[PDB]
Amino acid sequence: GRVKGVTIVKPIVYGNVARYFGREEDGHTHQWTVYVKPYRNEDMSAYVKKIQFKLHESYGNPLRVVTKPPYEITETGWGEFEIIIKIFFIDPNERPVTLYHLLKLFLGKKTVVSEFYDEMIFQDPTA
Amino acid sequence: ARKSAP
Repeated sequence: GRVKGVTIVKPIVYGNVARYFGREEDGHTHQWTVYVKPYRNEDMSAYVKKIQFKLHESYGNPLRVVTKPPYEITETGWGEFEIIIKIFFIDPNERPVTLYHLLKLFLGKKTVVSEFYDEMIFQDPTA
Repeated sequence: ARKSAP
């Protein structure tokens, strides 16, 4: 399935925020949120069906799925690992997009933001 | 896979 029409570029931003010292219950050191958003705000539900965040196996249930904005997963942990972000489209002939993001957690400052720009190339109907 | 603390 491959389109026969106009091409659409929708820029996006993906990555995580994390805040430190946040332990007795479970030894965890950080809260973090991993996310995908549009570069400029828009209702990304117009074309995104759902976004999967595949976590490290140390998480119970490493497969996380979000279907409505904001496309984010918040968690606590002790470690950095690579997260696979897979974006699925409403249109069944627009193939999914797979992103990879190294979760960053960590000396005086408490918060970290690791954020990348990308672009989804959809193809639109040729109205 | 790899997951590493500070």
